[PDB]
Amino acid sequence: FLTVERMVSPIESAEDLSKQTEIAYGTLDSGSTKEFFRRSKIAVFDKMW
Amino acid sequence: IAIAPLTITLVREEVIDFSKPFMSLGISIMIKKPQKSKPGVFSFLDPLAY
Amino acid sequence: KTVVVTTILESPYVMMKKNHEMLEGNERYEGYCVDLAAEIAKHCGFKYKLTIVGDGKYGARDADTKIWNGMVGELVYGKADIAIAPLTITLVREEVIDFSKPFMSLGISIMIKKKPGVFSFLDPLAY
Amino acid sequence: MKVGGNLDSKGYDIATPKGSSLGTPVNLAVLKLSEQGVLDKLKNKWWYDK
Amino acid sequence: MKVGGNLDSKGYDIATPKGSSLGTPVNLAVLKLSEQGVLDKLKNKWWYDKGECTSALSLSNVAGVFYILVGGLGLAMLVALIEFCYKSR
Repeated sequence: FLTVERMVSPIESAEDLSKQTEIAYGTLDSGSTKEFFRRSKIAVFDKMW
Repeated sequence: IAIAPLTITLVREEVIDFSKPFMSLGISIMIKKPQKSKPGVFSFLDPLAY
Repeated sequence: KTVVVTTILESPYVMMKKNHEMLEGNERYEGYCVDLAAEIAKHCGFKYKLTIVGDGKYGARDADTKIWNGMVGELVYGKADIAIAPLTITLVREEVIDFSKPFMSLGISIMIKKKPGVFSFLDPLAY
Repeated sequence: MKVGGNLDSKGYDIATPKGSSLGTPVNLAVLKLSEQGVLDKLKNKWWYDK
Repeated sequence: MKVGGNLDSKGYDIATPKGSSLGTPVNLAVLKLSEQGVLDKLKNKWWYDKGECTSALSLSNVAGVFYILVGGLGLAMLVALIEFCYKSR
């Protein structure tokens, strides 16, 4: 229990959020952020989209 | 021209012309993703070998 | 007319027999490509003579002089009638000669290298 | 999940009618695409990325 | 050991001169050979047939303490017999 509790690391960056799946993440239905996510070429943002 | 996952066979080569294969594949095995099995009755002896 | 089969020496593809010196002809060679060529010759009913490429190179264009080397060069310049060897199918070779349907599929792969002490129970604490 | 390697070897290719002028250009285009690495990009996009 | 999958896809093919009568039937021959399965037979025959080839704690991890225990037992026996012989004499 204690080792697992120590091992967990809070998400402090984009790819930590992206590779992980337990905690969801969202964006506005219609906005510049959604366009950026759609028309992106970097791998991390691609799999996020 | 036929652009689709068409398998290259001897008969098809006999009738039509095939380019070099753009993607290779074979026969493989799909099994259900393994799950945590129920521990055995005498599973407390597991840390030490018999 | 007998067909010259031009080959590059490479294991398992072709090898030198242990008794290659006393033997003569295609029996001097044994390998993957010789068996493949035997099957092809049986299918097409022609006699073939095995010959190893002189320079022992797979083949690559030299942009300064534009002369093919290796088995591709042997085929282009008429020294060979058919090549049965581990020759990769690429663009440069494709535009100059005819490649059959690939008989052996391959790719880049990773190769890795694959007993505690008697008094190993003392490791957790320093000496 | 997929377990083990491939039992046999097969490939998917682009088909062209017998005695046509598109066979050789399509063939060399397929090899140029494979050597360039676009095909692996497409496979990764349509299988893993998406 | 080879580990993982092939990163890309290539192949080995029979090469013949441009515009040769030997191309079409050698291609038919290699395809027929692959479909007949003899090609896989050749692959297995010279790659494998002529080839030349846990979580729980094991006893080897604790063999040293067993050796120490047996040595201590033997030393205790030796001491006991020494004392017995000395007292008897």
